[PDB]
Order: sequence, then C-alpha cells, then structure tokens
Amino acid sequence: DTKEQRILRYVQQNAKPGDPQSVLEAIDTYCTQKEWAMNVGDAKGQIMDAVIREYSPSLVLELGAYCGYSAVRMARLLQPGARLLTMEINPDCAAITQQMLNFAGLQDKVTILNGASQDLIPQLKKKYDVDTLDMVFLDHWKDRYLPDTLLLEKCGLLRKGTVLLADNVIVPGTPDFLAYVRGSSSFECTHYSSYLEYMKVVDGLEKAIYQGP
Ligand SMILES: Nc1ncnc2c1ncn2[C@@H]1O[C@H](CSCC[C@H](N)C(=O)O)[C@@H](O)[C@H]1O
Ligand SMILES: O=c1[nH]cnc2c(O)cc(-c3ccc(F)cc3)cc12
Ligand SMILES: [Cl-]
Ligand SMILES: [Mg+2]
Repeated sequence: DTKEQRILRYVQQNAKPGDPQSVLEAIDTYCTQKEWAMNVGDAKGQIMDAVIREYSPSLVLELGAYCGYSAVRMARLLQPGARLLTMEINPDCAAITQQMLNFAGLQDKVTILNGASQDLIPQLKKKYDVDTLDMVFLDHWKDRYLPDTLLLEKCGLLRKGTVLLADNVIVPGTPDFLAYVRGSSSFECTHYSSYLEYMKVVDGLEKAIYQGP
C-alpha cells in the first residue's frame, strides 16, 4: 500500500467517526511519528482556522486535496449550509479524501472534484452552479498558482473581497505568484510566516484579497 492509504487506515483506527478534530490529530500524529506528508499541518492550519473564522465564507474553493486534511480543517469550521469544493488531479488521492471526509462526517459540506484545476475552473459556473467564490485555498502545485489565479479572474469567479490564501509561498516557494499579487492593485496582500508542516523549516501563507479589476 501507499503512504496515503496508510494515513487513511491510521485515521480509521485512531480517530472517532464523526469527530473532525480527532481526524486532524490522528493525521498529525502519524505524519510526525511515522511518515512525513504534505498536509498543511497544524502550525499553518491554526493560521488557516483564524482566517476562516474571520471571514465565515459561504463558498470556498480548494486547489489540491491530497488526503483531505485541509478539507477537514476548513469544512469543520464552516457555518451550516456553507460549502467547500476541492479539486484533486490524482484519482487515488480523490478517493482517499472522500473517505476521509466521510469518516469525519463532513461529506455533506464538501464536493471533491476529480480533475485538473485548469480544466475544472472553467466549468464551475455552468456545471457546479457557482457565481463567485468567497475564498480560494491554493495548495496544489507551485507553478499553477499564478496561472490559476488569472484563470479564476478571467472566468468571473472573483468578487471584491474574495480571499485567496496560498500555502507554501516560501517552501517550495511561489515567486511568480507572490511578485504578481504583491505588485498588483487588484490584490491586498499580507504574509503569515510560519513553518513547513511537521518540520523546523520556515514557510508561510500569503493572503491576497481581490479588489476588483
Ligand atoms: N493542477 C492540479 N489540479 C488539481 N490538483 C492538483 C494539481 N496539481 C497537483 N494537484 C494535487 O495537489 C495536491 C497537493 S498536496 C494538497 C494538501 C492538502 N491541501 C492539505 O493540506 O491537506 C496533490 O494531491 C496533487 O495531486
Ligand atoms: O507540491 C506540493 N503541493 C502542496 N503542498 C505542498 C506542501 O505543503 C509541501 C511540499 C514540499 C515541501 C518540502 C519538500 F521537501 C517537499 C515537498 C510540496 C507541496
Ligand atoms: Cl505542523
Ligand atoms: Mg502545501
């Protein structure tokens, strides 16, 4: 079996069904004591929780699901009837994420879309009945962050106040995306310095709030 399958099985055997916080703790314990994995983790996750609670977004888009850690982390703090869509290119990972959300009791709040972000984004309005997004979590692949931000804008999915939250802007790093948002009048940017998941290595989140054309 794969690392991701082992993480899910660990959850299943060391967390409580229906209890999101127990799911996060189990994933964090496994990835600290057994095998590292690229979940946003607890240090950055606490900054993410702070953001979610500030904005209480009704519709969140996540780019990059992996095993579902971040989807559990966000979806557990959404208000009733609020929703998360998450896009995942790797079908094995999509199936793990679904099972993770199911285990957590969050499946009614989350839709996992199996496909590439750049193919799915153009289908959100007509196929997923989306108007505009309240928040975007970018956490898929460093080289897609800029192109997919620009695509989201093109497709009319951002509105004044939409919150872009970007993982890994330091490690692996996303220099094109950062230089672009920081230098654009269309974005109000703040940097949240932290650590790479499970590691004593500096990393951070970028918050970029869309301000209109
Ligand atoms: N273009 C793309 N579209 C969708 N998913 C992508 C993608 N490029 C990479 N990915 C997916 O992005 C994920 C990065 S890891 C995501 C971690 C997750 N947000 C968490 O914190 O728990 C991987 O599962 C990878 O398959
Ligand atoms: O590719 C990644 N996508 C999404 N999130 C990531 C993430 O949080 C960490 C890393 C990562 C960081 C250091 C390293 F040595 C190897 C991989 C990659 C991704
Ligand atoms: Cl951590
Ligand atoms: Mg990440």
